[PDB]
Amino acid sequence: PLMVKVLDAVRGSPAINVAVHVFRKAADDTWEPFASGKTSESGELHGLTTEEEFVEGIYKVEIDTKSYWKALGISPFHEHAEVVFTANDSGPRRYTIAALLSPYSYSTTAVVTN
Amino acid sequence: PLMVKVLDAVRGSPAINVAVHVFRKAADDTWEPFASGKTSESGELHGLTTEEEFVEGIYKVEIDTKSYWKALGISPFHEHAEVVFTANDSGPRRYTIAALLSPYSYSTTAVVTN
Amino acid sequence: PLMVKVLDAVRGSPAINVAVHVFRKAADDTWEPFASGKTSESGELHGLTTEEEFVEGIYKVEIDTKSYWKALGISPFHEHAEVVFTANDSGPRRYTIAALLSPYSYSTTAVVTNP
Amino acid sequence: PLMVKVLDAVRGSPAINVAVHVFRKAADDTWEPFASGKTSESGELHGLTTEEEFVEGIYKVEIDTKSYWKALGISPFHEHAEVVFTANDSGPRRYTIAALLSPYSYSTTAVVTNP
Ligand SMILES: Nc1ccc(/C=C/c2cc(Br)c(N)c(Br)c2)cc1
Ligand SMILES: Nc1ccc(/C=C/c2cc(Br)c(N)c(Br)c2)cc1
Repeated sequence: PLMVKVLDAVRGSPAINVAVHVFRKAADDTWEPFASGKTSESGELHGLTTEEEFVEGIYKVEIDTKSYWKALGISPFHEHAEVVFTANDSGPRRYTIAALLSPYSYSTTAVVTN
Repeated sequence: PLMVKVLDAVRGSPAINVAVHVFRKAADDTWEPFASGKTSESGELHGLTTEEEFVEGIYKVEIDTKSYWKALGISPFHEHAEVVFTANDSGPRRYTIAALLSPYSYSTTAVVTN
Repeated sequence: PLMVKVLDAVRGSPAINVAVHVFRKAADDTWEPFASGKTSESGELHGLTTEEEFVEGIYKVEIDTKSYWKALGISPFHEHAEVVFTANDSGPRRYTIAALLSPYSYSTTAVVTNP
Repeated sequence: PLMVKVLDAVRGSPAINVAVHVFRKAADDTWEPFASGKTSESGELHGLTTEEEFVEGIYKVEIDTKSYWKALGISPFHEHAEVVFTANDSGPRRYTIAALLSPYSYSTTAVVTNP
């Protein structure tokens, strides 16, 4: 129900071995851990959740962009990239959060399909 | 060896049924037709060329963004989106040209892999 | 020393009246409110801070994109766009945080200059 | 009435000294040269045209991104970034064409205002 795809705009490649942490907003307004992983060789992270666990709510996808750039010997601007959104059942059922990274910039989009 | 992927930043979806025309630069500096198609339900166009035909050279991928927006009843800025690049054999072998469309803006990136 | 510029990729215009909240990470790892404002008719927000006040730290620039799209009567994907960065850690710099908004997407960039 | 602004997403800076060529589609469907220039230290190029000269038409703004990256001693993917649009077809407007550059990617947006 939830996939993350990360691309590198400097090298023209998937962004491999990027740490990604997903959080769900709790009733007290704290962010609690939900799912995490490292992007694959294809820059993707699948297997984060199941339909059962992925209930409506506010989620945060934190992509560790600073460590990614540092590992490539490149000095970056951001601490991380943050994508915060509401999962809504009246919308399509599969969510892809994509991000396109540069050292001083990033783009993100959502592809929400049925 | 060549794929095109198009996404819609307004609807959060693949951009479906978008016309895409590929041209190769000729020795006289004219653009000659090379391959074309319409994006699928997943916003992708595969099958454009084969490894045999996709030789080094300068290529232009023209995405008919104006017709796409007009069909959705939305007034857009650009006539089309143009992506012009050199295919180089000393680089990885598969090229994905991706574009992310808005009415007054677009993003494009290349994912070049082995 | 800190400016925010926001554009609307749907309308081809500045994004006007966008609320922006800036936080600074405190000693105790919480996010302290630092400054806030709204973009002008030119999509710009200046006057957030001074070079005295804008010390080294980890800053969070929260751009209230959902409130923007909903005030336009549109239902967008993101809650906000957050831009988090270390500032002034090699001395004072001037920062422009720019963002380009669509209902299901945004991009952000930084322009950092040394006065 | 026509301005071009270019930023560098690698350095977090204006993209300076970027060559830009503007064309206008002629009666015979060819691309006639219209104006050209280079971005300044602020990544901006003004003074391309006048409101008299900038008549209705289909215009092509070619940003020479490959020459930029190669002058920096970097090998980029694209030959250039081309921005093609109809202008002034409901009367005169002011156009800003902005671009944000990386070696394998770019984004472009337009800001259109009615003076
Ligand atoms: N499988 C597959 C391959 C490539 C993509 C490209 C996504 C994409 C994301 C962002 Br954000 C921008 N700005 C751009 Br241009 C493109 C998606 C799925
Ligand atoms: N004066 C001034 C300063 C900064 C800007 C930024 C424009 C801008 C263009 C793109 Br294309 C993207 N993707 C992003 Br983000 C931002 C414009 C005018």
